[PDB]
Amino acid sequence: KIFVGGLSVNTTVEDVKHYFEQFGKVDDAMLMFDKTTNRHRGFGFVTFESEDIVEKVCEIHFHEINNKMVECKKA
Repeated sequence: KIFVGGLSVNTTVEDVKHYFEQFGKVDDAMLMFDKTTNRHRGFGFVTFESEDIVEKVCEIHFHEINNKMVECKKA
């Protein structure tokens, strides 16, 4: 599975899941938002047997999630 952080607020798994889904089967695409107002950050946990995508999408750092440069890494 891969990992992600920076998931702004209003952001929801449906966001990463649909995002990396086009990047890798992403059979699962979870997301962790900060507690109550802990929207300042948030790390999600996706997973697409397509490591190839996790290979690159995991490097870089400024990803585009719905509207955030969040960072992605092949967890």
